[PDB]
Amino acid sequence: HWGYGKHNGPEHWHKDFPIAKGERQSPVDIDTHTAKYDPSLKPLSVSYDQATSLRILNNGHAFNVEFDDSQDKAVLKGGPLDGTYRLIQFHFHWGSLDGQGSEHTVDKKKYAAELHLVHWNTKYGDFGKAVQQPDGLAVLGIFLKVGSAKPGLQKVVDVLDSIKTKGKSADFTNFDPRGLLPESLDYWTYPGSLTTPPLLECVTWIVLKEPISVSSEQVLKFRKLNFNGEGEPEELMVDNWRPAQPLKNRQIKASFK
Ligand SMILES: NS(=O)(=O)/N=C1\NCc2ccccc2N1
Ligand SMILES: [Zn+2]
Repeated sequence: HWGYGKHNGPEHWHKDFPIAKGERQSPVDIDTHTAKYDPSLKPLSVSYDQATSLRILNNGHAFNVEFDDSQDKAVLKGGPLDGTYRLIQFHFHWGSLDGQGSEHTVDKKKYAAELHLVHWNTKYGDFGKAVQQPDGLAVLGIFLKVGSAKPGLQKVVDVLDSIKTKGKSADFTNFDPRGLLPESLDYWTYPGSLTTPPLLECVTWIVLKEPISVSSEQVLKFRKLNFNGEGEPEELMVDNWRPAQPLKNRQIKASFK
């Protein structure tokens, strides 16, 4: 099955998922000089005050923090979006070394990690129906650089020891995702895809310009997770990122001058 190794990684995915070579694949390099300010773009509305986290899961590719998405509890609106998108989960991609790990790049620069907050368009009723639609999903992407610790990340870091291997999960209620955001909501946006199989072309990407800083100790704990299941040979969960894909017939828009 698919993964991030030499024998099952991003260069192999197209054999099972031919859309891997499609017209709106993600991630992409964000060329900051070619991206154009769009004054028609609205401010992003990130409404996470009533978010209800459920659980954290090691799925063998990353770890996901899952949320209750049965009502409009944590939603994303505005910006390039029409209507309302409900938060279903977040996860990260990260590297084996601080100089790599992000999926999007900015003028070819790679960050140490990238946070993805995944949301689905409520007009389609459920996530499964949303991923059959060209405007089904909105993913808020946030870069991580290594510097001072991010206090709102520490609760995530301190539970990772309990989900070391694939298939393990733990209760993760009462987590506030507002603690993962930077100060500014300035962003770039473009139409793209899921960055993991099945690579579906359903996503409005919203990538924040301002990174968050996390400490070396925080990102080191990410790197102690395992891709494998319990009792199997240990393979550290590192370098779980897809590289930038061809931009093709797309334009990246900026919310800021
Ligand atoms: N890295 S990503 O673009 O959020 N990719 C994702 N997100 C959410 C998801 C749910 C189910 C199956 C695959 C994926 N892939
Ligand atoms: Zn992701």
